[PDB]
Amino acid sequence: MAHHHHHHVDDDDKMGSKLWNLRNADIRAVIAEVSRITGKNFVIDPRVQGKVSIVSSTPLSSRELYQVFLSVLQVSGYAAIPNGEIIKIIPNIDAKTQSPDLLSGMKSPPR
Repeated sequence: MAHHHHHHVDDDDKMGSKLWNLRNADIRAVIAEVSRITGKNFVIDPRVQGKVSIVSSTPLSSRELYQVFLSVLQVSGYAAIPNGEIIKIIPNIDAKTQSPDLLSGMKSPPR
């Protein structure tokens, strides 16, 4: 009615989607934080330990969020590698792919 100001950054204003401005917390807290909304399965390598804070533009949807999680890892020194239905987050600074010893096939000797 009167005193038309409204000059405060107090209003977060959830525009039908979740705003993401997190503060440096444990990486696995955030990997659970993202899976909480995304509904996705994650596999965290024991070497994945550090601080992560997802800060992004206006409210993010489930997929939108997950896309920023992929970026926050790259800043953190980690990466998410989808292993089928489960996504594995590992330290890309140490391991990006790491071809396993089970890459020799089946090896079927003729005799």
